[PDB]
Amino acid sequence: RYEKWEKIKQHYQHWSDSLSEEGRGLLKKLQIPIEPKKDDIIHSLSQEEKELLKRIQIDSSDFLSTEEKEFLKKLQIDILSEKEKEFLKKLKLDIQPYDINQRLQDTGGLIDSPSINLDVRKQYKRDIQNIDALLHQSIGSTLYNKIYLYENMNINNLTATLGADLVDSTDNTKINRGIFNEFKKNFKYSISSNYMIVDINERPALDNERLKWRIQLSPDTRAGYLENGKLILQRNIGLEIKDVQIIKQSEKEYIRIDAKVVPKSKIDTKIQEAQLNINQEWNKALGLPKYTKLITFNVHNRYASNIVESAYLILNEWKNNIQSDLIKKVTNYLVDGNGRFVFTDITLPNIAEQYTHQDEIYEQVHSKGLYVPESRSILLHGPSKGVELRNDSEGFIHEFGHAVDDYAGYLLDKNQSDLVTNSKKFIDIFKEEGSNLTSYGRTNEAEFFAEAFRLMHSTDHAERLKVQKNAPKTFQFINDQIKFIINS
Ligand SMILES: [Zn+2]
Repeated sequence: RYEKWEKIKQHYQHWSDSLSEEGRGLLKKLQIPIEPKKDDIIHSLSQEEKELLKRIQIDSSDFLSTEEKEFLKKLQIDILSEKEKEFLKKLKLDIQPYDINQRLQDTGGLIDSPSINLDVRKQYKRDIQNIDALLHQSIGSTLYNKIYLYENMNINNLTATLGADLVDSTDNTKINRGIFNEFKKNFKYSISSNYMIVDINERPALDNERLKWRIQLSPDTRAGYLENGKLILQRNIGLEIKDVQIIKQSEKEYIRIDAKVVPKSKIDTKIQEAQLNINQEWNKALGLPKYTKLITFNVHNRYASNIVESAYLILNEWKNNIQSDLIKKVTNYLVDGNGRFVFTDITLPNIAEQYTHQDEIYEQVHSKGLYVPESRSILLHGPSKGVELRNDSEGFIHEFGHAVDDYAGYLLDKNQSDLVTNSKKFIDIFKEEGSNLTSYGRTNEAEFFAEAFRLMHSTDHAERLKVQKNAPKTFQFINDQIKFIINS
């Protein structure tokens, strides 16, 4: 336990001793993000703004992250709501901690992405570059194969959908074995785009970490010793999943993920190869040009290979549950406008198909999926879970729902290009039936249309018919639009 710790510490002793006080300080900033002083913020608001705060329906919002909704309610006592909505969007940017590792993960390493304030984006960049320069020493071709490094990870870091049910509610010290097989089904490779911080000695799991990574470095892998038995690894490395098993540790159940370090490029190629292949296959199915670029894989993080394989099922479910003609027509419209199906594990404000059309950061959105009319693209973010969605496949259909809206209004006026949900016919339909479907459907016309579209294509046919009953005017309006599109 302490031998191999001592052997690593020595190997890195010259390196450690050589650390500037400024560099030693940087590695601390990295491990411990600089949270916002709760006081430092409230002393920025105006007297008018203070009012709107202490009395807004906070703990139950649309965009309010759990870490955000808590940190925020932590301030309402230092003293929905639609004009508090545009207020919140702005306030959400001024309270994010300064968390380098998070910045790398959100952006997939594309730190230049215009998704935060320029001067803060530059700070991150200065720090990330400094750390790269700090981490110059390989593990060396002697230690790499005689030691194991360990990481404990929360399952929700990799897929929030499948992590909600990875533990039996039956028995919470055992793992549901079905969800295991499809977690491990297509888990072949991984990508760290930030700095992995790993233990020299396997550490006992804490509250919600049921994944116990056991990792084997390569001779070239660059790393640095951190006090108390840890290593910090250079970012941008690839991991080949070598064995995913269920092990037992002190009469609870865990997942052993065995991984080897390999060049990020080896995986990037694999992803590139896959992205080619899936366009090949779906260009044929849609009768689009052999070489058309419709599907994009934007993949940079730890459940890499699954994002890829997931996209195949999502696209299969799309073809199974939606008339062939509706699909072919609408996709041809998206490609007519250089559109994209984008499957990704970086957050959505860091997807170019979104950020180049929304300059203001306070109006950039992250969530399970998105449609961007200005770039005619569907963005689907693998790792998270949308509220009220069974699987990632359903969320897609919701977004295609948005593109169906798009084509329908283009076809009303090729000149006055607009959304059908902005035609007064559907606007009126919404004020009646707008509250009869999903709770989220009540948000606005467009979303109501999308959710209705979604439900109207469930594999659960009870749900399909519940739309005809509770919102028959919405139902007919949609199927109309469909019939409309199929006729060129
Ligand atoms: Zn939507």
